[PDB]
Amino acid sequence: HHHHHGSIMKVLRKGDRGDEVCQLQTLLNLCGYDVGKPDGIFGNNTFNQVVKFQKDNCLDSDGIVGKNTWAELFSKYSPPIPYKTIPMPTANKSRAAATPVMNAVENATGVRSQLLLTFASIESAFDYEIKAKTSSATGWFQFLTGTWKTMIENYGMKYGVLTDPTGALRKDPRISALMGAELIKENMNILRPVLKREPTDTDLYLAHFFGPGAARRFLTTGQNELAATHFPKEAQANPSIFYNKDGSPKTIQEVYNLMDGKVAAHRK
Ligand code: NI
Repeated sequence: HHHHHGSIMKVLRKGDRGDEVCQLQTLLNLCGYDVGKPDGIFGNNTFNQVVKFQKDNCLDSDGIVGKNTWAELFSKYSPPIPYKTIPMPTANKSRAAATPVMNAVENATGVRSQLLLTFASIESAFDYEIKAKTSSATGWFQFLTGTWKTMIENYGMKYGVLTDPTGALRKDPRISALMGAELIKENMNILRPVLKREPTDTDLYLAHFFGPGAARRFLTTGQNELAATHFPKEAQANPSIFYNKDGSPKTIQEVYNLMDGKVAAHRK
């Protein structure tokens, strides 16, 4: 039930802090129990609302947030933007069918649909069911089971999805696009601080490809420098792009230009 999911949630107490306390406060506000802007720190405002919420619902009202209190929240909260408000595309593997969807997602998350379109194209050529033969990567944005799970717990409620144990919703274009835009948001947010420029699609693809941390260093690590040197895990993971046909390491600029070209093939 919702009890099993609340069962694996972290048991929270006044004094804790982190993504969990953040998910908690969101749910409390989304339940009608105002705690304020979620900050990730379980203080007094949060404690008093938890207690009341527990009393209003006949739960052990001691301020401790366990299985039962979590399940109740997952049960009462009202999703600000249910993913069903995003329309399904009329067809699969179609860029034109995906357009209206990405427009709705842009209105919902703020991320430009041209960008969402480019990514869904490079990742799955618009097949929202495609499942990589070399990994978990599934759907339009080819989400791995790990990253998907993380994305659900941290943004899911916002769209009416608390858990996807199977990771099966990665095949649904609506939720994948929403989650995809949230991922892009985190990344463009990490990159812009260190960049006298608005992150480009290529910049964001690098973050999508090598991780936000990896890309951050890369996007600012000497043009004519040997990439494989600074990015060993990345270089060993994609030798085809980090090394020339003869085995020698390419320069940073060469890796970038190579990537920017892969992206270019999927724009407009
Ligand atoms: Ni409990």
